Amino acid sequence: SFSFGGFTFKRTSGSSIKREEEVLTGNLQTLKIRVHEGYEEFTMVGKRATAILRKATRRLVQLIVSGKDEQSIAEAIIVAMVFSQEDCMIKAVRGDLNFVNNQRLNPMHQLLRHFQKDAKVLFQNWGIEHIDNVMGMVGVLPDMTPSTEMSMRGIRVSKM
Amino acid sequence: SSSFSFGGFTFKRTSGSSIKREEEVLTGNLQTLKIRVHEGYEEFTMVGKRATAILRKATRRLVQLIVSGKDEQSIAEAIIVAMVFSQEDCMIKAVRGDLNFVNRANQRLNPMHQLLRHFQKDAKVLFQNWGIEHIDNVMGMVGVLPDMTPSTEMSMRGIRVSKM
Amino acid sequence: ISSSFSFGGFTFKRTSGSSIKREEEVLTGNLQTLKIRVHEGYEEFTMVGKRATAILRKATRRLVQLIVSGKDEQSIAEAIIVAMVFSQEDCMIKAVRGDLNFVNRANQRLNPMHQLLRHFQKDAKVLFQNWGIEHIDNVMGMVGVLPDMTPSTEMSMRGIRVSKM
Amino acid sequence: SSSFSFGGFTFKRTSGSSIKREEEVLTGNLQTLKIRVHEGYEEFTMVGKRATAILRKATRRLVQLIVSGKDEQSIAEAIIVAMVFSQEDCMIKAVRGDLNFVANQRLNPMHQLLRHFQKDAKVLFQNWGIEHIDNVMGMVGVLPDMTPSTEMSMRGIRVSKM
Amino acid sequence: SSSFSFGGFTFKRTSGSSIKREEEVLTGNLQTLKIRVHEGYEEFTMVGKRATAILRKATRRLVQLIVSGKDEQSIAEAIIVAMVFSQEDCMIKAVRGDLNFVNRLNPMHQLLRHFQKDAKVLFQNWGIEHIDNVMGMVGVLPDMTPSTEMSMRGIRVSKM
Ligand SMILES: CN1CN([C@@H]2O[C@H](COP(=O)(O)OP(=O)(O)OP(=O)(O)O)[C@@H](O)[C@H]2O)c2nc(N)[nH]c(=O)c21
Ligand SMILES: CN1CN([C@@H]2O[C@H](COP(=O)(O)OP(=O)(O)OP(=O)(O)O)[C@@H](O)[C@H]2O)c2nc(N)[nH]c(=O)c21
Ligand SMILES: CN1CN([C@@H]2O[C@H](COP(=O)(O)OP(=O)(O)OP(=O)(O)O)[C@@H](O)[C@H]2O)c2nc(N)[nH]c(=O)c21
Ligand SMILES: CN1CN([C@@H]2O[C@H](COP(=O)(O)OP(=O)(O)OP(=O)(O)O)[C@@H](O)[C@H]2O)c2nc(N)[nH]c(=O)c21
Ligand SMILES: CN1CN([C@@H]2O[C@H](COP(=O)(O)OP(=O)(O)OP(=O)(O)O)[C@@H](O)[C@H]2O)c2nc(N)[nH]c(=O)c21
Repeated sequence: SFSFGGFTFKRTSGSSIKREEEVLTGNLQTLKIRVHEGYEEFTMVGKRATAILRKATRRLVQLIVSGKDEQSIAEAIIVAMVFSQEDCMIKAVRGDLNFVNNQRLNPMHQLLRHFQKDAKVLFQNWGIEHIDNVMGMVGVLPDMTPSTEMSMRGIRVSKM
Repeated sequence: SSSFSFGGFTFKRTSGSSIKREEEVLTGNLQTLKIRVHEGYEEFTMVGKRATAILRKATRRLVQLIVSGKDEQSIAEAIIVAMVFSQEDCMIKAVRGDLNFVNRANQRLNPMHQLLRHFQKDAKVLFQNWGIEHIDNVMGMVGVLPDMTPSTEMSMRGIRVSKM
Repeated sequence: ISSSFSFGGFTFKRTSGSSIKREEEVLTGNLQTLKIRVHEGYEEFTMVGKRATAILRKATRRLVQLIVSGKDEQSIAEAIIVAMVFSQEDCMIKAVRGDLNFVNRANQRLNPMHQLLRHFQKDAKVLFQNWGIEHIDNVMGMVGVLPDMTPSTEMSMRGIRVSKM
Repeated sequence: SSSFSFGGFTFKRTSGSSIKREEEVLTGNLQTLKIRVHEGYEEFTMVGKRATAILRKATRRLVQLIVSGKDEQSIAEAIIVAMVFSQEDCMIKAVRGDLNFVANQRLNPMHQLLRHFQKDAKVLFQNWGIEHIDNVMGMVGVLPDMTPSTEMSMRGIRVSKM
Repeated sequence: SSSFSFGGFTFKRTSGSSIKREEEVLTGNLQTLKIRVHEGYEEFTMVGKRATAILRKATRRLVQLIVSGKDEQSIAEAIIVAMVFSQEDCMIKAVRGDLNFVNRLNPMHQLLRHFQKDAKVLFQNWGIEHIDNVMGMVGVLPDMTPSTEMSMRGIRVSKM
């Protein structure tokens, strides 16, 4: 149990080792981040959203989100994309990362605030996939619009 | 026929049948409820002390409800009970806050009665978010708005009040 | 061309339309992958069995309409089951409970479509109860039919009618 | 009865009621707006200087609108106000670019939306939805370019000939 | 933008208007096409050598088409052009394989040439509807057989 981007995570399944790694942003900035290695399954519980995150080494496997509005769902998705530590998320940063709280934030909270400010490049470069339509699951598009046919890769919105 | 009691009404099934399946659903406050979802078309009469009704229902869907009652408050009580009984998502999503009702003997009410008592205390969110529809003029019957005002032009989706 | 064939104990004869095929992976109600050849296009068929006959309109993974004429309600139900399976609809595939592992007399797996057919012939309750119900118009010579096979002049399983002729 | 002013029109509620729920929604440019979403069926008359209307509305949905006006501009102004007022998701997704309207006082989200669409209704009108209409005497349909039609109309929108 | 040639047909707009927005669409094969999407209700007459038509269209939607033609192939040619021109998602999803046509054609002419070569996937997947009996007009099936009971969604053939 822990906390990240306004969400309480609880690992329900799996495990990982934490490995320090330098990554490179889409503006060619160098970040030192603690990379988690292994398949994991989390419960995410926020104030206006909840999600099930299944996850591997630098890869989002599946996110199933419920929320009280459009914004809250968009928050969970962003948090989960940052949390996954995926390189296409890291490559989607535009400009330099200079966020402050006058103290300088850590690389993960740096990427989190950047995408919370503008999610558009993140969403529009993540990738679309054809969906199956299993029970109670709808797709969400890069413009936050729902779909029964296409979705952002590994991202589902629960209608349950 | 098979009879049961729910929400102060006797239901007797007059058409159709159903199977049950356990599903996890999420309230408007994002609380998990384990309910037995009934699957299939069914028709019921509902008989209470001050109102009666005919209900058609399908899998988590109120198809149609006609209520006959002594007064508007009894009619509302019947609509509430039918809407909860339908197991509809927009009913479940109309829940505000957590559900923690208990009985005299200190036993946690089951999920369906949890929803029932919640909406028996206050049905504003449920009624206002249920859906409104255009209706045809049919003699002997009227539409009803969320504030329980009769209407010959509009009605809460699938809900009618008998003038007989 | 596939305009004439046997399926589920019924002779199908195409009377309108045409189709193309595309091999597709569908997911059952127990998360089992089935490789089926999906027929794309509007088609109309007569179905002729020993105890029932029907007219079927179908499109891409959709039963458009079915009218069944039969000797008894059990035979009528058999025809409805076959037409629903044949339609390749997602709600039929999602109505599968458990894994499908049917075998013939010689010990081979049946193909996916016969896998689905034998499942629903064993028990069609989930299929019928989850298919969808609709309000019908009064049309003389025809009635609706409920999942429990009771005739109805008011409601019917979606797109399904029973002939009184 | 209940009244307020919005977009230069006096709204008077003639049927129905609503409750409010504060929500956050995303524009067609992913800008977050915090709005109070009104829930429930309501009918209003709208009275302006150059047009009047009857509006039916439900939760984030324009059910139907009939407008009577002195000319095409006045009729359009009423349609724009009714679409923004409805709080429809397709209206919010029609927003192009960021909203920063500003006495120098930054407008609330609803007036943010109103001012944007009073400037440029093209995206709003062209994306709203079109429908085939029945012939009803005393009434016509209206196309996005404000041309009257007896065959098609912007979804739920009619112009009175009275 | 109210008078032009497309697919061998002169289009003349008779009602409505549109705006354009450049967008990225995905083919049934996952090939990205950059197209200028026209937004708004418009009505056109289409005049070719061997067929004429009236077309109502909206944002990426064929509302209705009526075709008058000398024979089955000329009627089919007009239907194909109208369906491509409509910019519908189910036209784009009916594409099989990659598009690489050269005279390198723009996206819309890429789509057109592809469906002029093989309309089978497009016609079979377009959608079928029940129809009303209207004298002077018939339905048409994907195989181009006339029908007085069913038709490809929104498509009619004039008997005048
Ligand atoms: C990506 N993360 C992050 N994380 C946990 O998230 C919590 C808060 O993240 P943080 O504040 O950005 O970093 P920090 O406190 O320095 O810890 P860390 O360096 O391990 O990420 C930490 O307790 C960390 O262990 C994770 N925990 C598990 N189990 N799997 C993961 O993939 C991840
Ligand atoms: C939603 N329900 C509920 N219900 C019946 O309503 C009564 C009260 O519901 P309950 O408090 O959930 O009791 P329980 O026995 O746990 O419910 P169930 O039968 O669904 O398992 C019971 O007699 C139950 O059988 C129903 N009966 C029919 N025929 N169709 C239905 O959709 C439903
Ligand atoms: C779903 N089907 C099945 N089918 C035909 O039904 C017959 C028996 O079905 P099958 O043995 O389960 O399928 P099979 O022979 O493996 O292959 P296929 O479905 O690709 O034709 C075959 O001749 C097949 O062509 C069909 N024929 C037409 N015309 N339209 C259809 O939708 C379908
Ligand atoms: C969408 N609206 C807006 N609205 C009312 O229209 C007026 C102008 O809206 P506004 O500028 O957003 O003011 P505000 O007080 O923030 O709106 P609200 O009361 O929704 O929080 C206010 O009196 C507001 O109460 C409404 N009144 C009713 N009855 N039904 C509605 O759907 C709506
Ligand atoms: C889909 N189209 C296409 N089109 C016009 O059709 C003609 C041929 O289109 P084209 O060969 O794809 O070239 P192009 O200029 O790239 O088309 P566009 O306008 O989409 O950018 C052009 O003059 C174009 O403006 C249209 N004109 C109107 N009025 N409405 C429409 O929906 C469409």
